[PDB]
Amino acid sequence: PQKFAEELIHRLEAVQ
Amino acid sequence: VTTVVATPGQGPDRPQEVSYTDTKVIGNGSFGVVYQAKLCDSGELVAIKKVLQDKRFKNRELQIMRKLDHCNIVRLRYFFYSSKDEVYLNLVLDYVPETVYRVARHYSRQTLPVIYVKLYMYQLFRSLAYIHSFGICHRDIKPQNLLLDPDTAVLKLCDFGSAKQLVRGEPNVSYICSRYYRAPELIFGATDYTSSIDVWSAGCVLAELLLGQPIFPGDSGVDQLVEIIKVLGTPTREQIREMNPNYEFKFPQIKAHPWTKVFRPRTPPEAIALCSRLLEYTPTARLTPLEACAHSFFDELRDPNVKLPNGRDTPALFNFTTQELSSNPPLATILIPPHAR
Ligand SMILES: CC[C@]1(c2cccc(-c3c(F)cncc3OC)c2)C2=C(Nc3n[nH]cc31)[C@H](F)C(C)(C)C[C@H]2O
Repeated sequence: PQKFAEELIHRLEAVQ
Repeated sequence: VTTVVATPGQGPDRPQEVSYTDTKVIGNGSFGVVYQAKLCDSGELVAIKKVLQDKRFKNRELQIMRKLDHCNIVRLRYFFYSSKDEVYLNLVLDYVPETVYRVARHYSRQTLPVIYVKLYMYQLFRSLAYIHSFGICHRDIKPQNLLLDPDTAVLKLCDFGSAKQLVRGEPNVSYICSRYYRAPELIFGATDYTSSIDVWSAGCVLAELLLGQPIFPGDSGVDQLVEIIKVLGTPTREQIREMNPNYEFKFPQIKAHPWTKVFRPRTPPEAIALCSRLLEYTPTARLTPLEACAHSFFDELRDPNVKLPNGRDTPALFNFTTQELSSNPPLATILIPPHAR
């Protein structure tokens, strides 16, 4: 659960 | 000529000799083999799915298909067993010349006329309402599994090889569905999901038919959610809790793209309204399939003087059964127009 969230946060900032 | 002892899909176990010929491999994969063939006594083309079957238990796909009889689900005509020394189950299915995937691909090279978007989606929700009434979740809703008869505009759902009767308390695998059509709670790793994942997938199909291309074309698991977020915005903490409560983290706040700006400039407002009520983050907030059938996007289908572009009458659209209506019987007030009574 913790590994998925880290990558998701990362990919969202590239589009934010 | 190949002759086997085959059991009809419906009725009691009454095996009989069935002969078929002209067998050609159409598809291959981990599931098994899919053949096309012709029945000799009738000349009708059929499809045969061949899977390895263990003798110690019943095939889950077979037992599901044997309880299904609906105009918008591909019919199991027969099943028989065949073969070093392994025993294979063969599912004999009705042959439909076309799929939604192929038809949409042509337009992906312009847009499908919305009369057909109404027609195809309406029948898909009917098939989903029917199977969901048994507790059965298809779990692989995507255009490739939507058979089309171009002459009659009849749609048929097929490939029940991922299907399962979801029972509360028994967890299920989260890595299901094709990626473009996977519900966000599955991407979050939820194992207690419901049949509403099929409604999400059906929402993706509807949006794809309106857009001319998949709406969430993710390249991976995480990227699939990123594509969803770039359209719907970041899900709220309450929406995340509904999908999977085990994400207390804080994610970047991405603004939702305006729904009317997502689709083409003349997309009907009823179509955009239906999409937004299917592609909801909170699984319990999505429309049920029966509610989807009664949406105003399908009102033109209930018109007595509705005209199809092929010059034929519409297929069976209002022959609802008690089983199909069981989730919400009063919706028949809308679903069955006065001229169908
Ligand atoms: C013969 C299978 C098709 C089909 C399409 C999609 C999925 C399945 C399928 C299934 F039905 C059961 N299990 C697993 C499956 O996955 C492969 C079967 C078939 C023709 N039409 C059909 N009539 N009946 C079943 C089918 C179409 F015309 C083609 C030739 C263009 C594409 C071709 O695949």
